[PDB]
Amino acid sequence: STIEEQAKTFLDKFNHEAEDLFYQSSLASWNYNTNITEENVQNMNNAGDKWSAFLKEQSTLAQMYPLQEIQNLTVKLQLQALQQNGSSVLSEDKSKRLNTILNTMSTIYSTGKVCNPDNPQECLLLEPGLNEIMANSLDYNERLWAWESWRSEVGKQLRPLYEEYVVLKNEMARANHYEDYGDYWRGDYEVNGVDGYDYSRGQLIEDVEHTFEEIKPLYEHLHAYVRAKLMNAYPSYISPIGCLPAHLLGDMWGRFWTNLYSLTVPFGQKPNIDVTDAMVDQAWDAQRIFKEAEKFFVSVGLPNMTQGFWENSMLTDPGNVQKAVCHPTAWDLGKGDFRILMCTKVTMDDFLTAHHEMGHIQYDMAYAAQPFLLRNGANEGFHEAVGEIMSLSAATPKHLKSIGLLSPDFQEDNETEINFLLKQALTIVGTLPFTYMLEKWRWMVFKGEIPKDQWMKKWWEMKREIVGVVEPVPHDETYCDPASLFHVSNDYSFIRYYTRTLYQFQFQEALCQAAKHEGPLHKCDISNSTEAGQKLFNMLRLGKSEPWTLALENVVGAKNMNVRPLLNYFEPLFTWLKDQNKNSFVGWSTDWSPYA
Amino acid sequence: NLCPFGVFNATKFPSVYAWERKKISNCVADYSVLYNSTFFSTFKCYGVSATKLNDLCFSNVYADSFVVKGDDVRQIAPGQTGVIADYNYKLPDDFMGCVLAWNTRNIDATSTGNYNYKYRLFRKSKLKPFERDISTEIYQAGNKPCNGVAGPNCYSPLQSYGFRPTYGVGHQPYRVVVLSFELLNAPTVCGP
Ligand SMILES: *[C@@H]1O[C@H](CO)[C@@H](O[C@@H]2O[C@H](CO)[C@@H](O[C@@H]3O[C@H](CO)[C@@H](O)[C@H](O)[C@@H]3O)[C@H](O)[C@H]2NC(C)=O)[C@H](O)[C@H]1NC(C)=O
Ligand SMILES: *[C@@H]1O[C@H](CO)[C@@H](O[C@@H]2O[C@H](CO)[C@@H](O[C@@H]3O[C@H](CO)[C@@H](O)[C@H](O)[C@@H]3O)[C@H](O)[C@H]2NC(C)=O)[C@H](O)[C@H]1NC(C)=O
Ligand SMILES: *[C@@H]1O[C@H](CO)[C@@H](O[C@@H]2O[C@H](CO)[C@@H](O)[C@H](O)[C@H]2NC(C)=O)[C@H](O)[C@H]1NC(C)=O
Ligand SMILES: *[C@@H]1O[C@H](CO)[C@@H](O)[C@H](O)[C@H]1NC(C)=O
Ligand SMILES: *[C@@H]1O[C@H](CO)[C@@H](O)[C@H](O)[C@H]1NC(C)=O
Ligand SMILES: *[C@@H]1O[C@H](CO)[C@@H](O)[C@H](O)[C@H]1NC(C)=O
Ligand SMILES: [Cl-]
Ligand SMILES: [Zn+2]
Repeated sequence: STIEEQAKTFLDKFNHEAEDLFYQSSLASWNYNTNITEENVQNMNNAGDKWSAFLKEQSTLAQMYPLQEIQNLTVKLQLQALQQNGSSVLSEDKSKRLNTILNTMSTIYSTGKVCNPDNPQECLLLEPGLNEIMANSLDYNERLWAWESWRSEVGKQLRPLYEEYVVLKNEMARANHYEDYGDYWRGDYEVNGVDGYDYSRGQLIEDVEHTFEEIKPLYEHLHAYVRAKLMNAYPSYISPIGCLPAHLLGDMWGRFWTNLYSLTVPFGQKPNIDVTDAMVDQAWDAQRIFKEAEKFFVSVGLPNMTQGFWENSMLTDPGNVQKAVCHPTAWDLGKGDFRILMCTKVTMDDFLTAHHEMGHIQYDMAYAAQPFLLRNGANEGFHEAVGEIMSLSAATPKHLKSIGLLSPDFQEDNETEINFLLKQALTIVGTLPFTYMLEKWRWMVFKGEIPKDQWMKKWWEMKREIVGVVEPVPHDETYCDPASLFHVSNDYSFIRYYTRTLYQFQFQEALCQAAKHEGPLHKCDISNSTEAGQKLFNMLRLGKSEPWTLALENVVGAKNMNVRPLLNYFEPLFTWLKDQNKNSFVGWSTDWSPYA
Repeated sequence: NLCPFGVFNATKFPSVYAWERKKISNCVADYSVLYNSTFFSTFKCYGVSATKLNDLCFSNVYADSFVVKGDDVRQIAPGQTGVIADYNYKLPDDFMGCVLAWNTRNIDATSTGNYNYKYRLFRKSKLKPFERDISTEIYQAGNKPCNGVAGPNCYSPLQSYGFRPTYGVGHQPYRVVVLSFELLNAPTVCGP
């Protein structure tokens, strides 16, 4: 038998052996996230440790096949994934310490609380206490306190751990034939083997930086306008030419500027497309929200949700008698099991998020026929893009009116559509410089370009230069403000959110053209469009068997990401911004700081 | 004498790799219990009509029964090339009969995981039509011998379904009954 023949029957034995163990590990972790007890927290580890022990057993058993001797790329793809020595290439004491600091960082972040010095008996953690302050408070000193306390209390606790977290994770990547841990993360976009579609780990840095400069005209003009509106909310606090204080951006880090809409709305006189009270007047529950989302995907040619989905999903908080993890998630346990975990309230944000999570399941349902190692998105940014194009079509006023949430007499002027685009810009385009600057800092730290004596110094130098944001109080090298964000202290890559933001508009522009939509790209609804549904379904069923260069090309016709569809979405808003910023300074000074 | 179709209402069905066959000799057949019943998930016939079968005569009838996965029921048909058809239960291209299947998740799937129902994942050469293999010899996938021990390129040929009630419909246990109709030269199952 050929080495390829021996590897195919090995993967056949693995896929059937792995699918059963993965299901027990996934269902055990479901019973914990929906029923946090002591039996279920140990069953999650018992079923989780057995999966990891089985995976390492299959790691070395897969390494007995020389990767160059295999010609079938589908089996060659699965072998390289199994032969990844991963974090087990470290010695036991290094791997046990790495797993400890990864758990300790995830602990003091989720359980870290700061106490009000004015009211010491009222202490609050990030969610929902500190996040509510950064989202709604209009007091400069109150926002300054919550912003600094989170980075001085739990941020400093993460500083010595993150230093050991970098050196241990770097040794893991350099042992697996990578440059640094950043090079290890960029391997998710790497394509090697397909002629005409190859893609290197350095091509990611080149492609995101070349496309980021094409976004600067739109972000700088929004930054100038938001600065002008923020000056009216915090007078004598923001220089008309300087950067924005980090604690006045709408959340703990300024990742999204959505909460700045109350201060930056172009025409607050117009009626607010907030259908939260409208959903209540129709006596909606969480079932009604998800049953309506189910109706959406069926109208475009996709099937209903599985019978087990409506039986096993947790669409409401099971009360205070049984506490669960209320983070909205879409579960793909395998073996035909598809669930959604979401403590849905009767609001509009949970309505749109229900379409995002159900989009993930439609993606999970499509590639279910693929082998086990190929049941995933094309890259890390494909799932998030597929989920957003669902809420994009479900957020247009014509779609919201046709459902019954908005009155059928809503006049879609050039003022209500510019208020809508401004709200979309605060979220979609506001996070692009925040995401790149974060990953660029993490890329340099792993490459050693940013030494420990200027970890935080180079961090805030890039905040001023790249993002146009200045710290309200100076931070020395004791802080670890990047680790004060969830994805940084929990060992999650962040460039996935940059790529998914560009992907979702390439996807949206392609489907809306097939949906026979005529108006602006921001007014498109792909509902009732089976033409766009089958066009997208050709992508989700592909999974990871084909490279992302092909999967993206299969739907939009491009081997790489493109910033043009994103600029077309906000083009009517871009011209309105340039009209406002004629008597305002466009750009920021990297030397202004709210102190001396 | 009435034919003993009440194979269907048997308590335990065999695994697909070790399916069982019952010969149905001289008896009057009760086909009407089948075509007036939406109890099955498939009920697909080949070579003979579902209603014209009442007034027909065959030499004898053979009832093959086993249990297969939901997504594997499609392989119980003439001209299928799946894992079940090639390595567990093969139907001839000239098959004349009816395949029947009904969902049995509540009785064949437990929360702990019912692993009794097994199937053959590896086998040298496909099965002849209506052939059956029960050998549990360690399948040798490489070129070095397996000495009755498992390891690299030496896998156990039998794999078991992990039938559980929370699986999707495509992975729930379905009991299958493959009724085949034989015609040779001699006269025994009628209903004119
Ligand atoms: C690389 O290996 C994979 C896996 O062995 C190959 O995919 C397999 O290709 C065969 C055809 O050569 C498929 O067989 C077909 O199965 C369907 C089942 O419904 C049947 O109806 C057809 O009559 C045919 O027998 C097989 O399904 C398919 N496997 C998967 C998982 O899709 C692939 O072709 C190999 N690459 C190259 C270039 O040969
Ligand atoms: C294409 O998508 C649109 C977007 O929802 C669908 O429009 C809505 O369709 C429903 C039922 O298909 C309509 O409900 C009906 O409302 C009338 C109101 O007078 C009521 O009398 C009926 O008993 C029924 O409840 C809904 O009104 C309609 N939306 C609007 C704004 O008219 C449309 O059905 C889709 N096209 C298809 C599925 O072919
Ligand atoms: C919450 O988790 C527990 C186990 O951690 C679930 O099971 C209970 O387990 C105990 C211990 O054997 C039994 O005595 C109980 O009868 C089980 N059921 C209940 C309702 O207590 C429990 O079912 C989980 N809760 C829910 C709502 O699923
Ligand atoms: C994994 O590590 C082992 C030793 O730790 C080594 O022998 C093997 O070649 C490595 N495999 C890969 C694919 O790097
Ligand atoms: C989805 O389920 C509803 C339930 O009433 C049914 O009417 C509809 O036909 C189903 N559609 C599909 C595609 O399964
Ligand atoms: C099996 O029993 C049920 C009721 O117990 C009956 O309706 C059905 O006809 C029986 N099947 C056969 C083949 O006799
Ligand atoms: Cl920060
Ligand atoms: Zn998501």
